[PDB]
Parts: sequence; C-alpha cells; structure tokens
Amino acid sequence: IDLKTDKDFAELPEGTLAELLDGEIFMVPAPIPEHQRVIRKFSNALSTFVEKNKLGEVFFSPIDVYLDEHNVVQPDLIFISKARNTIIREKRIEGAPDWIAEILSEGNAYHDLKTKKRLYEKHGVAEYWIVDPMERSVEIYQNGNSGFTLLASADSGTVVSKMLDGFSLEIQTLFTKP
Amino acid sequence: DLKTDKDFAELPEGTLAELLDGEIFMVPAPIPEHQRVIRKFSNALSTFVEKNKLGEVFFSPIDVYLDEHNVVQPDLIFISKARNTIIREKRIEGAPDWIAEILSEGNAYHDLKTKKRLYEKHGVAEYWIVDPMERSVEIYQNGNSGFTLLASADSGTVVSKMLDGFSLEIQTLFTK
Ligand SMILES: [Mg+2]
Ligand SMILES: [Mg+2]
Ligand SMILES: [Mg+2]
Ligand SMILES: [Mg+2]
Repeated sequence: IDLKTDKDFAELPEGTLAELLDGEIFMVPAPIPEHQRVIRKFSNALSTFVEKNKLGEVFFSPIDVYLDEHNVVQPDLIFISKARNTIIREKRIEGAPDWIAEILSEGNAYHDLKTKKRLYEKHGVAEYWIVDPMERSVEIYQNGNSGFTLLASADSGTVVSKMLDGFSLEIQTLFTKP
Repeated sequence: DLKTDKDFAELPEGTLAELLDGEIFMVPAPIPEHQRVIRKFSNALSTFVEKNKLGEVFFSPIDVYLDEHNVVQPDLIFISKARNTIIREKRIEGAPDWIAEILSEGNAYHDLKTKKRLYEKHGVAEYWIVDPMERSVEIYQNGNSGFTLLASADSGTVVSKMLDGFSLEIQTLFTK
C-alpha cells in the first residue's frame, strides 16, 4: 500500500545513487576500483564490436533505466539496438535495453542475482550477463518464451553471445591487472 | 571548520560527492549524453593503453584521494604502470597521471577552475577538459610552472603529449 514510485525516485536529493526495485528504494554503495576495472574492460570489448557492426549504442552506469512505475534501475552495462534507439531520452533510458551486464559487488549481489534477474526477464531483456569479479566468473542468460535459461557459466575459456552474433569474450581478460 | 576525508568517508551510503578544498559538494547525476561521451573516450583511450601495455584506465564512479581535504571523482583517469601502487582496494590514493573531465552545464565551475588547480598542484601530468555543449576539448600539460595550454580545439585531431602516439579526432566524441 506504501510502494514507492518513479515520482518518489525522482524526488531523491541531488547526489543520490539509488535504485527502485518492486516499489522499494535501495541505496547503491559506491563501487570499488576492481568493479570499475571490469566494467571498463567489458565496455571496451562490447563497444568495439557494436561500433564495428553498427549495431546500436552502449552505455554504462550511472544511467537510469525506467522499466515501470515501481522499477527504475541503474545497470552496469547496457546495449540498445538501432531498432530500439527511441528509448534513449534526454535524462534517462525509458524502456528495457536489448542486452544488460551486471558486475557483482560482494555486499550488494542479491539484487543482481535474483531481483533484477526476474525484472529483466519480465521486461524482455534478450540477454543478461552476470559477471562475478570475486569468483572471476560469468553467467549468461538468454530470454525466450519460457523466460531466462542459462546459456553459459564459466570462469575460463571463451563465452559467446547469442543475440550479438559474433561477439565473444575471453573471460579471464576481464579480471587481469598489470 | 573544514571537512576532511574522514568526514567524506562517513557520508551515508548511496551518496556520490566530492571533497574540494575541505568542502563537500554533491555531484548531480549525469545525463545519457555525458555517459555517451565517456563511453566513446574510454573506448579510444583503453584501446590505446591496452595495445601499448601502459597501465590502467578507470571511469566514474571512483574515489581519488589527493590529500586530507580533497577527494575527487574524475570522469576518466589513466594510471601508468609507474604509479601502479596508487590503486588501492577501495579507492585511488594519489593523483592519476592523466585525467579527463566531461563538463555538465549546471556544474562546470569545479572542472574548469577548482579541479584544474588541484590537478595541477597534485602532479596530474595531462588534463583534458571535454565540453559536450560547445563540442570542444582543451588539453593542459603540467610542468615546472604548472599547467600550460597544450591544445584547444573543436575540430580536427588533438594529440596527447604524455600518451605518446595517442590522438583523438575531436568530433568523434560528440553527437551531431
Ligand atoms: Mg549495481
Ligand atoms: Mg555492479
Ligand atoms: Mg564531475
Ligand atoms: Mg563530468
């Protein structure tokens, strides 16, 4: 009866990084450098492939993605196809991206693993990558007529996208350092 | 009554802010065009750094501690292998070799002035200021007398001094 809405989410004080999940507002903790390293490496690989094949647009956090009145999320890495370009608005994304990756944080992984997995499934995100920098592993889910099914789960070798035909990723290169 | 990095560390979870000259400023959330410019710049820079095995690139949000009265969240940073030890578990402790800030209309003063002085003082060797409203770039080179203007352009290609061989066609950062 007291669900928070996108209007409540918009009224948060300037300088607040939060997400609205199932009508509840959650503060997101500041990420640590290793989390940012992984997003940088993933975005570089994804952006290069998207740009070479003119597939659409890549964004990374912070960026608001409105899904419905009770759900506004800030995914780590998103891809929006040319066909769905109109969901990119002046101040946020309005509608589900085609493709999302979340990079886990040890103290805040439940929403990536459970709550947003269901949300992204419901709203038709076609492919969802969950990257775990603590286990140095990836899980890939593909959407379909019966929701998400596990496409790949690995901490070694190469994983390939299904919806981004030709995109592959050598998993251990997400986590390496000088 | 100056705020310190101890006060900064005690801001409530979910707060993204900067500590500048001992005063805490909230940073407004960025808009998609800002994030698009960082994505384009990060891709170009990261490709070059990786190709040449030069160090590490990070983009915001990331805390960069400079001294007890200054903790910044720069948009894009490069840390050479030579300065590799400033990468800590929860933040950067010390000045990156290289920084780019992407201006926002309502919040540009700190990038243009306040942080320009701080990055100069703390030994950032090269500082790029990218303005997506005017679609322009300014590049500052540090030196024994502080920053000097290496380049100011809104067309053509600009060349980095400290990233030897890195160049950027300026209008590829921007939307027409
Ligand atoms: Mg998150
Ligand atoms: Mg994350
Ligand atoms: Mg800023
Ligand atoms: Mg900025």
